[PDB]
Amino acid sequence: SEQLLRIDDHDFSMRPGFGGPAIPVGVDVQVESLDSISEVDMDFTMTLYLRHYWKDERLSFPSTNNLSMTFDGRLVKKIWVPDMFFVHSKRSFIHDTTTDNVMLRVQPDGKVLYSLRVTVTAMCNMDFSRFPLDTQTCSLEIESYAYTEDDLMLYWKKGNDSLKTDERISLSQFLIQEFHTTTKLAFYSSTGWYNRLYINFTLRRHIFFFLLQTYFPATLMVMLSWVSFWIDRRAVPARVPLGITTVLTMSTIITGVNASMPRVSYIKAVDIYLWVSFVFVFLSVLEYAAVNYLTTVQERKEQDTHAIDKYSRIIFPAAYILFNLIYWSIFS
Amino acid sequence: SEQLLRIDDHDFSMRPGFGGPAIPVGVDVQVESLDSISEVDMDFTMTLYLRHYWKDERLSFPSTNNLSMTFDGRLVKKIWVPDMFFVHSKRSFIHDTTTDNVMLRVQPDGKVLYSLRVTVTAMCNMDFSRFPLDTQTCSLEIESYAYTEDDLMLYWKKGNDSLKTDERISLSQFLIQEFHTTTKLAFYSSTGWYNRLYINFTLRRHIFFFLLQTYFPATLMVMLSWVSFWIDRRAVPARVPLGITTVLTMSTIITGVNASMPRVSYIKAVDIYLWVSFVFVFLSVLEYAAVNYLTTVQERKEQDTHAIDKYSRIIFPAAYILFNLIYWSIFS
Amino acid sequence: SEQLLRIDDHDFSMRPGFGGPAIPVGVDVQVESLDSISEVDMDFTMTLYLRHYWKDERLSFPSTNNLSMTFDGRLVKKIWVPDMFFVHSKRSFIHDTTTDNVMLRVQPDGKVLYSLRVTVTAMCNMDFSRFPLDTQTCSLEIESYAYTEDDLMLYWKKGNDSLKTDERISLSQFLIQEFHTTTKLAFYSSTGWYNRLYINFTLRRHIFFFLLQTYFPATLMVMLSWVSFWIDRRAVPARVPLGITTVLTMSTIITGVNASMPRVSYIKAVDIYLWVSFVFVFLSVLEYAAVNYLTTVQERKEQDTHAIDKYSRIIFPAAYILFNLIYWSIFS
Amino acid sequence: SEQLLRIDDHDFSMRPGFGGPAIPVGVDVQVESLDSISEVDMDFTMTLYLRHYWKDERLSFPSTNNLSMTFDGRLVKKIWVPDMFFVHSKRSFIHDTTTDNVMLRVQPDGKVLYSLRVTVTAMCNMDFSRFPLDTQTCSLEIESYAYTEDDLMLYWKKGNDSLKTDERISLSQFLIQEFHTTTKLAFYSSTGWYNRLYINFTLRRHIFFFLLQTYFPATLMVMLSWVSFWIDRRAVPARVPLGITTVLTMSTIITGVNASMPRVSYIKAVDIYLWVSFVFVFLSVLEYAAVNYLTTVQERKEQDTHAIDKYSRIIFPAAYILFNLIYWSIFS
Amino acid sequence: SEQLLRIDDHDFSMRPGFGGPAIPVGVDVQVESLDSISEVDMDFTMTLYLRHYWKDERLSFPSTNNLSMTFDGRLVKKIWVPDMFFVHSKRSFIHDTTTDNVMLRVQPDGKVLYSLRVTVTAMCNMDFSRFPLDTQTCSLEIESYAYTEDDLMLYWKKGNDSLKTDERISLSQFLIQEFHTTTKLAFYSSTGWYNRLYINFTLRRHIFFFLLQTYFPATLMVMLSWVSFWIDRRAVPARVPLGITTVLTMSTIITGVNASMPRVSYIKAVDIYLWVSFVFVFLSVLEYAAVNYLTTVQERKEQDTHAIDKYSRIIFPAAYILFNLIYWSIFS
Ligand SMILES: CCCCCCCC
Ligand SMILES: CCCCCCCC
Ligand SMILES: CCCCCCCC
Ligand SMILES: CCCCCCCC
Ligand SMILES: CCCCCCCC
Ligand SMILES: CCCCCCCC
Ligand SMILES: CCCCCCCC
Ligand SMILES: CCCCCCCC
Ligand SMILES: CCCCCCCC
Ligand SMILES: CCCCCCCC
Ligand SMILES: CCCCCCCC
Ligand SMILES: CCCCCCCC
Ligand SMILES: CCCCCCCC
Ligand SMILES: CCCCCCCC
Ligand SMILES: CCCCCCCC
Ligand SMILES: CCCCCCCC
Ligand SMILES: CCCCCCCC
Ligand SMILES: CCCCCCCC
Ligand SMILES: CCCCCCCC
Ligand SMILES: CCCCCCCC
Ligand SMILES: NC[C@@H](O)CC(=O)O
Ligand SMILES: NC[C@@H](O)CC(=O)O
Ligand SMILES: NC[C@@H](O)CC(=O)O
Ligand SMILES: NC[C@@H](O)CC(=O)O
Ligand SMILES: NC[C@@H](O)CC(=O)O
Ligand SMILES: CCCCCC
Ligand SMILES: CCCCCC
Ligand SMILES: CCCCCC
Ligand SMILES: CCCCCC
Ligand SMILES: CCCCCC
Ligand SMILES: CCCCCC
Ligand SMILES: [Cl-]
Repeated sequence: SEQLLRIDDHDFSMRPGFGGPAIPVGVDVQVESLDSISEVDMDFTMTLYLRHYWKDERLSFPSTNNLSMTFDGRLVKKIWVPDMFFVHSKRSFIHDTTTDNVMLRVQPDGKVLYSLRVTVTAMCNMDFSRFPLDTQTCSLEIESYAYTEDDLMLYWKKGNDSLKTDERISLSQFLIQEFHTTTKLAFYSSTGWYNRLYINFTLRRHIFFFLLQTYFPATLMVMLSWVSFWIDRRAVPARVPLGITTVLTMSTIITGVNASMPRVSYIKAVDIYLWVSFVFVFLSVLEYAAVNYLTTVQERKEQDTHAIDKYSRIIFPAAYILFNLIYWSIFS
Repeated sequence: SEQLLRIDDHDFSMRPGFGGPAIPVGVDVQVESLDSISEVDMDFTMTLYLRHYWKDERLSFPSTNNLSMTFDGRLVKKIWVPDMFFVHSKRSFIHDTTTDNVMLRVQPDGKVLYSLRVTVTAMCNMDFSRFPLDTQTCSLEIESYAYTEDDLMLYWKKGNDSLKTDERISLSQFLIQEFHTTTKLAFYSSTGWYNRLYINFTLRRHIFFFLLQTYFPATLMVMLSWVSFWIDRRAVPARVPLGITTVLTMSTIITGVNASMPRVSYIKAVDIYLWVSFVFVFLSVLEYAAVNYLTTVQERKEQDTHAIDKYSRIIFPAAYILFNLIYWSIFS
Repeated sequence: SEQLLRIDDHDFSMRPGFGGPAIPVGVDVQVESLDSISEVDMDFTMTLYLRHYWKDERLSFPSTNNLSMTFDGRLVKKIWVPDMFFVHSKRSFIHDTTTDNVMLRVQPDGKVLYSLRVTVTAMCNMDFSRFPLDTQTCSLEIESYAYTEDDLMLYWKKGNDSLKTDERISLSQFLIQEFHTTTKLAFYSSTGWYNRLYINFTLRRHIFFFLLQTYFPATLMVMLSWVSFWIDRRAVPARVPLGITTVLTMSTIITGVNASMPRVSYIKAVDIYLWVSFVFVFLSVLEYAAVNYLTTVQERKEQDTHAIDKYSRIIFPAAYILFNLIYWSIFS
Repeated sequence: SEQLLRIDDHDFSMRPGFGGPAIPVGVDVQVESLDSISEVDMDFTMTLYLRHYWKDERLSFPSTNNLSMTFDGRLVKKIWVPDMFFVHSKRSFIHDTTTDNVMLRVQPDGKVLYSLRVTVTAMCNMDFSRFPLDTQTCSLEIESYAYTEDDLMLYWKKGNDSLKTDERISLSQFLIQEFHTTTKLAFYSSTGWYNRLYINFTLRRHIFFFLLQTYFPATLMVMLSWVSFWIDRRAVPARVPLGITTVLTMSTIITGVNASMPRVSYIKAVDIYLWVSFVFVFLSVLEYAAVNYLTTVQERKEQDTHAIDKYSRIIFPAAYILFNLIYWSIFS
Repeated sequence: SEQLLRIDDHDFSMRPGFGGPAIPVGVDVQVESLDSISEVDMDFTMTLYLRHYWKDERLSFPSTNNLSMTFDGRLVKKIWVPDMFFVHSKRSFIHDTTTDNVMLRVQPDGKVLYSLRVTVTAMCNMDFSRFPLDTQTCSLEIESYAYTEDDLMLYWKKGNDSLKTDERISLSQFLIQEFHTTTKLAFYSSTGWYNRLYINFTLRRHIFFFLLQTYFPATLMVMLSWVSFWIDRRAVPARVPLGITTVLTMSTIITGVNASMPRVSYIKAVDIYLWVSFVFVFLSVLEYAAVNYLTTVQERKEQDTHAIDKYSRIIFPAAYILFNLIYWSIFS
């Protein structure tokens, strides 16, 4: 094998066909798993198989079998091999247990297949201002490092059919949909033009979990705060603790929701809901102070429900309804 | 030794017997420990010994002893060795202190034994919708990377007896049961067919700890909320703070249970319990407002227990009982 | 190629032109992304491309094409290459998947271009005493390790135009502004003088998020504490729980704000706001004790609003206003 | 030196004396520090020096000095060296700054000394059911990887005197006592018999810190709940809030103790204490409801302390005392 | 250069002058930064430059220039170099981007200078029983690994002037003071005597931040608890909730201070303050129960301030004052 190929009779720092046109190289990918997601750092981790095809007649051998052979890794450092890399990546590695996950098959003609197994972490810019009703889209990019479109030609081996995805892929916090591929040509100011391949996909959440954990308790709190309009205004020590305890409860809920968020420092769509229900509960406590002050001054002036109570009984819910209509018209 | 074997007289990029049938290779495993589990990331970590057997007559030597020899590691890179790898793995390594944990024994015939010590992290899809009453099953998969069933034949060396497990294995959060092995043949669309080996096992939790930490306090809270049906309706400042303080207490408990969960964003079987006891406590606070409003309007109209109290005293517990029956009929 | 260049006919431990003047070396940078920031550890992480230019006539070759060639990495360890390093850095590495991200281009003259892809973590001293109204500025420094200004001359290749920045750069907690470059000469007491290059930039926060999360609820709490001046002093069991519950609420808010801060142990500008509103709420609770004690002793002496109430109704808000004026005059 | 020893005249893949009996190899250890402990993962980290002694007459040299020489590391890969490894370990490494921490001394006879500096993480099964009154014992195990008791003989160089421990060893959460060594022979089903060395030690906690942080406040809470037996039963709005506020306080304490525990999911000895004091506080709140209901029905029937109060004043503390006696008889 | 020095004509496994006396080697250090501190693990991280000087006439070359040359790294593995290491260290490394941060300068005589750039984590035993009023001192130790005082002599190159410290060094949680150096001779029982160098320094905190965050709110709580001595004893429903709410508030504060401490399990000087103010608040709640019981029994016996109130008004503060005097006499 090491003899079948005239390894010492050629020069492999030289791309196959240095001189005239660019070498065609064709790519095939199969995704094994998506491993983790960070919302704070804005990135994701994926593990896949990567395959390459090309022809190099320096590697042809005399056999009659019309069938391929096999090598692994050691030969990659003797021969010439392409040099793809992952664009917009934070870290990556190739697996090496119990030996290097690298495969090499060569036919009599010198046609070649070359394959690896890798894990990549790759950046994805996200926007959380519609949280928890956001949708995100991410991508993985592949490019040649050293050779430009005048020396190497990059393309998907079988067009739209060059991506395969494993059956058992899932996340404990997301739903994954819409895998597909595309291409684009890209330019560097000090080095030139290159071809680039993409893999795209889309993410969404489970909205009912967030509904019950956040929107439901605050609504029950705002509804608890309307009870005070139906209690006798003469019962001061039963109308005064109620409001302030309700404020305490709502502040506890809001604090509890703040101590578990992914810690991204700009205003999002649930913060608005929570702070508006805080303001409603606060107004309910101003109302009864108005009523008490007026009843007391009347008592002093002289020496039945109050108008403000029987008006609040109507006004407060209608305005909560009006707020909910507008809010869900804006975030749908 | 390096001379006993004609190392320079052979070609080891070539599998033993390249040409005709596939080489038989036989595997034996002993598990040392399970090291950690992640419920958020859905994976586990294990450490084991791995052993291989095969015959290669390029390694035979003239001795009369009918007994094996020993080598370590350096020789593995001179001779031909198989290339197994762990399927659906996130990371792994071989230990190297104070030197490489690799052993090699060869007999006069050329029969070989080869062994390593490794640690692997490996994915396991879990479903937590019955939490804390869930059960999970995981597995470790082993496969050849480079050679197909037409070049290498993979099997357990001794059938069901090829797995051994250490005596002192345990986790601080789980109970481990039912180790066993099996096999399956698997197919890749661009490379072909391979043999694969499995090791399976099962996990369970301690249910009484979760019972006391979560289900018990909420039940005592719902039972505390029924006390208010037996207090005099004329005692407004002693019936009004009770309910709202009880709501405060229950919200504190629920928040405390949310700040320690493994953070998996979909609805599970304990969330339902907690939110239904929240709704019961909320209804208890609506009840006394009904009673107060009615007594007040009667006082105004004119100028003994109330029916609603003596009806609630019966209705509320029966419905809590009915909820518990249905809930534990569904989750058993 | 390895032959075109007389590799074995020269000595590369020797800088080009050892002897007379210093070699000119010129630098070009393109920033890909800012990856993370730590406020506790005072540092940041960046990923970029780095490019070098120089001439070495040991690498010239006879060709007529007036056009460059290509190599990658392996050649870097055969020839002489500069040795820049990142000053005030905690950690860094060069990417190596699927092979080393290193490029090398040589023209017939022996002019050279050399480029890498790296990730660096680099220290930045920050001062948080104006938090959340702080502004920070950071920088990345580049220097030669081994050769002084008498052997190597470091400069930007194109002056102000030698820095390029990617379009899609962002952080989930900051706004980035004002990239520019400069230079400075620097001195080591036991080794001598060197040239150094800088890249500078500036950071700011989103102030409205911090406003709503911190300053707003405490203000509503201080305003809730003024309600007690308008309730009848004869209603002791409705004036005594109010203050103490309000204290409870404010302490809960402050504790909630302390359990999420970046944990830097010196006094900052929001702590002052929070503790002054604590002191206001505390004084409101001392006030009514004064009023109760005086009314009781008058009752005992003998056997209408009180002056202190109708004075507090004016004094407390004016002093809160006066505090806000001074505070926002100091932090603007 | 490299010449003094006839390196190229011998074969070092071959253990000294391959053939007849087993080589004696003798071990000496000095512990520098214990570095960290994990209670969740059940393991510890230690750093030490390790020393070996043996004789190999392939390394003898003609000198008259009767005194040893020195080498470092590079020679270890030319000659034959033993292959010990740490049994039941999760990770380890050898230090390499500013070069490899390896020492080698050889005398004229061929006697050898060989020493390293390493850090190891090693598993320790712990049982926390007596927490905070638990005691744990851990150990570090040392074994040959490749050679059995028929090829290598492992023993402590000086018996009980072969372990030394540094003066300045401590942990910020434990007290360390009782270092000693021992040996045992161990068996592998597919490879055979080996010798193994042990180092053992013991751990304990500071019990008074846990006492004040956990047992003290709950006791004061249970004692606060007995005050309600001495207040007038006619004071409903002063007897009804007291109990429920006390329940709130105790639930806050318990939640605070749950949010800081090492997160091991089975019932331990402090959980029992806390939940029994919860049940006592709950019964105190049922008591006064009984008393109120009875007084009210008597008032209705007709139209002085109550017996239940003056009985509870005696019964509740005695039963708390009886619980404490039994509890501290069981956990001592 | 590689020729100027007769590399192949000498033996470098042999220290310069093997035989007679010990080689003098002299050390110079410059500290770049202190990077982080762990109070739980008791250690710190530092980054510095390290320099060595010695003479070796195997490296002399014929030149007339009386001036030094330069090499980098590759030569270190051809020639003989010392072998210093950091004593009591947990981890360390040498920086290697964009190449190895190693410098080598040789003069015609064979005098040598050798320098590196490293980061070290190093243990420091701390005692927190005076927290937050503690002071700590730490050190970094440097020693030869392989050679004893009979083969190598270690000393500071310029005495007290051999340490330089960067201008821009700081921590976000500490103040750093008092850098200085010293030396000591040290002994190993199985290997012998060595020289060791030290760098020492001192740390302190910001005490006013801890004062306002911890001591201030508890004091205001103890002062709030004295208000109850001035309210009318006839106002039961206004004297009974006050104490218990105050207890709730103080327990919340203490829990909040426990959920952010560096988690070191022994009693410290702030714990005492907090638990004594807890006991004061608890006694204030026992007091009014005494007063109520006595007034009630007098009412029953028959059918103005109470003595206990007008005595407590004096006794409680004086004892708080007396506690503060003693406490701050003990911790100063
Ligand atoms: C499935 C639970 C839905 C809760 C909706 C609450 C809207 C305020
Ligand atoms: C919001 C509570 C209103 C209760 C009205 C009851 C009328 C029967
Ligand atoms: C960007 C608008 C924020 C509005 C916040 C309102 C809070 C009551
Ligand atoms: C928000 C309710 C206002 C009610 C005003 C009533 C004036 C008589
Ligand atoms: C062993 C404790 C069991 C608690 C059961 C509580 C069910 C509500
Ligand atoms: C998927 C059904 C959720 C029901 C939640 C009910 C909460 C009261
Ligand atoms: C859930 C209790 C309802 C009671 C209704 C009583 C109507 C008289
Ligand atoms: C957009 C919200 C602003 C809130 C300002 C609060 C100032 C106390
Ligand atoms: C701070 C509340 C004052 C209420 C006054 C109402 C006068 C109509
Ligand atoms: C450095 C001045 C701090 C002032 C704190 C005041 C808290 C009421
Ligand atoms: C801070 C308010 C003081 C009011 C004093 C009134 C004296 C009659
Ligand atoms: C040193 C404090 C001891 C506290 C004991 C409390 C027992 C309930
Ligand atoms: C538990 C409090 C009892 C108080 C009794 C006081 C008798 C003088
Ligand atoms: C294993 C016995 C647990 C008992 C728990 C009792 C809680 C009140
Ligand atoms: C739920 C408390 C009921 C109390 C009834 C007592 C009858 C003696
Ligand atoms: C636990 C106290 C029970 C008291 C019963 C009294 C019956 C008259
Ligand atoms: C600068 C604030 C000092 C606070 C001192 C509090 C002492 C109890
Ligand atoms: C601790 C509050 C005492 C108030 C006394 C007021 C005397 C005018
Ligand atoms: C070591 C003495 C501890 C004293 C604790 C006192 C708590 C009230
Ligand atoms: C701690 C205050 C004690 C007061 C005792 C008064 C006895 C008449
Ligand atoms: N294809 C990536 C190259 O352009 C790298 C660089 O920017 O120099
Ligand atoms: N056995 C694994 C191989 O099929 C790898 C690949 O997918 O190319
Ligand atoms: N340019 C950095 C050199 O001065 C390194 C050192 O301080 O020795
Ligand atoms: N001494 C350890 C060996 O037995 C390794 C193995 O289990 O193969
Ligand atoms: N100078 C350190 C040496 O003594 C290492 C050892 O303890 O063997
Ligand atoms: C917040 C409600 C105020 C009503 C004044 C009449
Ligand atoms: C929630 C109970 C309402 C009862 C109305 C009669
Ligand atoms: C804190 C207010 C005190 C007023 C005394 C007249
Ligand atoms: C929980 C105490 C009940 C007493 C009934 C007489
Ligand atoms: C009044 C009796 C009290 C008994 C306490 C043990
Ligand atoms: C705790 C104070 C008790 C006073 C008894 C007279
Ligand atoms: Cl009342």
